[PDB]
Amino acid sequence: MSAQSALSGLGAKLLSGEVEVVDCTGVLGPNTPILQLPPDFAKNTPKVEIHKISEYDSDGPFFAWNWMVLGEHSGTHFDAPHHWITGKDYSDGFTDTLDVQRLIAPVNVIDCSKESAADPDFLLTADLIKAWEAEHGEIGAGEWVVMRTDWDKRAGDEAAFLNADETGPHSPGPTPDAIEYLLSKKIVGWGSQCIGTDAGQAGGMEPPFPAHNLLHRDNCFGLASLANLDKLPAKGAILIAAPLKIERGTGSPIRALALVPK
Amino acid sequence: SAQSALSGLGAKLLSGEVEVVDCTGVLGPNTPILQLPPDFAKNTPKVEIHKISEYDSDGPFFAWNWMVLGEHSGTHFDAPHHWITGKDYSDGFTDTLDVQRLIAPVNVIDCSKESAADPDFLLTADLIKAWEAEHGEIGAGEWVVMRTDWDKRAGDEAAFLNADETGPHSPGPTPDAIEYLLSKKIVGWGSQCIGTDAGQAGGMEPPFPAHNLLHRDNCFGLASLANLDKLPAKGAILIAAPLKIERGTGSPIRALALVPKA
Ligand SMILES: O=C(O)C(=O)c1ccccc1S
Ligand SMILES: O=C(O)C(=O)c1ccccc1S
Ligand SMILES: [Ca+2]
Ligand SMILES: [Ca+2]
Ligand SMILES: [Ca+2]
Ligand SMILES: [Ca+2]
Ligand SMILES: [Ca+2]
Ligand SMILES: [Ca+2]
Ligand SMILES: [Mn+2]
Ligand SMILES: [Mn+2]
Repeated sequence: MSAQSALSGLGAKLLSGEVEVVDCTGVLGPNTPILQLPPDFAKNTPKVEIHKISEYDSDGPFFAWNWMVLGEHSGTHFDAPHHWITGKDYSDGFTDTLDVQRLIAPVNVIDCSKESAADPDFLLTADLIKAWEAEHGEIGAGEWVVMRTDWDKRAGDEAAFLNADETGPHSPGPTPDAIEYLLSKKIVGWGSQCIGTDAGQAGGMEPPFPAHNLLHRDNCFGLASLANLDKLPAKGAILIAAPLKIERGTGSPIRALALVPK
Repeated sequence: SAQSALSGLGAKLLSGEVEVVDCTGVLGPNTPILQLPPDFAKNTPKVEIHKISEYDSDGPFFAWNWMVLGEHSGTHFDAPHHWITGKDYSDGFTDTLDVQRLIAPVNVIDCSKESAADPDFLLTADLIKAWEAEHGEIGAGEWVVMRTDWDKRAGDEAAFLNADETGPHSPGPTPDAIEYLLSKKIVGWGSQCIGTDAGQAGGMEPPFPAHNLLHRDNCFGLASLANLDKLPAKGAILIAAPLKIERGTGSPIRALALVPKA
C-alpha cells in the first residue's frame, strides 16, 4: 500500500505482462496528417519531413540517423496553455515550464465511436458526459478525459482524416458546455483522436474552438491525434502524455502511452 | 490484480504520493549537440525553433512554432538501428520497437564525485558489481543510468562536450561494463553526457562499446539525461519513450521518473 510497493509492483507486472503498455501514438512522418487552416486566416504549420544524415555509408560509416522539419503541433501531440491566447500569461504554460506531475494520470475514455461513424460532426455534450459518469463513475480532479472516436482508422489518408468538404472540416468534438463542465471537475486535460481537440466545425462555435479556448484559459492541456483508444477501458487506465521540453514550447509531438490491465 | 494495482498507482500519482521527476534538459538552440570530425562524418544539426504565429496577423488566436530537430538532440533515445550492429532488427526503429519495454525500474549509479575528479572516468564491470553488493543486483529489463551530474554543464556547450586536442573528455562505460550489464538482460543504458559512450571511446576495443554492444543486443541508449541527482539508487521507475518517427533511429524524449514518497 506504500508508494514503493506500488512502483515495485508496477515493475513486476510490466515484466509479466499483467500490466500492458498501449501505444497511443500514430506514426510520425511525411504522411502524418497535419492541420489545414484557411490561408487568409492564418499561416499553416509545416508538413513533417525526415532527412537522412547517414545510414552506414560515407557520410556516417558506423551509424544511421536523421533530422526533421517538425512543427510542435504534429501528429499525436500535446497542446500547452501558451498555445491559445487565453493561456498566454501563465508563466508555467509552456512545455518547458509546466508541472510534469500533471502529465501522468488516470484517463477517462469516452467511447463515441458509433456516434461519430453515424455523424462526423458528432458533438459530445455535458449531458452525455454526465450519463457516462452515471454508468462508469465520476470524472475526478487531475484526470485525463479523452474522446474515443476511432478517427485513427483514417490516419493513413490525410484527406480522409481532415474530412473536409465545401463548408470545412467535419470531425467530432466537444461542445463548449461539455468542456466547461469537465473543467468544473478540475481535469488536467482533454484528448482527441482527430486533428485537434475541437470539432472540425468549431471555427463557427461560440467561442470559436472552445476546447482550445477554455482548456488553455484554465492552464489545462490538450491532446490530438491519439491512436488506439479502442485498446483502453472506459476507466482504470493511466495515460502518459508528455511533451518534449521545448524552450518556450506551445506544444509538442509526444509518445502517448497508456498502462492497462491484462 | 492488475486493475487494482493501476487504480492504486493512479491515486498516488494524482495525490503526489508518487512523484514524477523531470529527467529532461531544455530543448532549444542552446542545447548541446554532438560534434564529429567533418572528415569522418556529417554532423546532426543544431536545434532551431521558429515562430509560426503568436496571437498576431499570422495566427490571431494562437501561438505555435516549428523546429529543425535532429533525432539525436538533447535528452534523447537511441534505437538499435542507430548503430551498424543493430541494423538488421526489424523492430529496431522508433516506430517498430516494443513499447512494453520502455518503462522499467531504473538503477542509478552515482559516479558524480569520480567524474568531477576525472572527466575521463570509466565505469567498469567490477565497479558495477560493487554497486550491486551495496544496492542490490541489476535485473532483467531494467534501465541502468550513469549519474555524473554532467547536466550541470549543459549551459555551456563547450564545457559539456569538454574537448581538447585529443578529442572529447567525458565519462562513460568500459566494454566489459556494457557486456556485464547486457548479461543481466537490461533494456538499456543511459548517460548524462552527449552520448552513451565515454568521450574517449574511439580508442576502445571495440570503439564506442555502448553504441556497439547495446544495439547489437536490440537494446536502447539514452543521452543527455538530466537531474539524476534527484533519483534514488534503487526503487524508481524510468519512462523513456521515443517519438514514433517513421523508421526513426532515435528521438528526443521527455524522460520522466516515478519516485516514491511516504
Ligand atoms: O494544433 C492544434 O493545437 C490545433 O488544433 C489548432 C492549432 C492552431 C489553430 C487552430 C487549431 S484547432
Ligand atoms: O547516438 C548519438 O547521438 C551518439 O551518441 C553518436 C552519434 C553518432 C556518432 C557518434 C555518437 S557517440
Ligand atoms: Ca508536486
Ligand atoms: Ca449533417
Ligand atoms: Ca490500432
Ligand atoms: Ca551559457
Ligand atoms: Ca582517444
Ligand atoms: Ca538537479
Ligand atoms: Mn495542437
Ligand atoms: Mn544518440
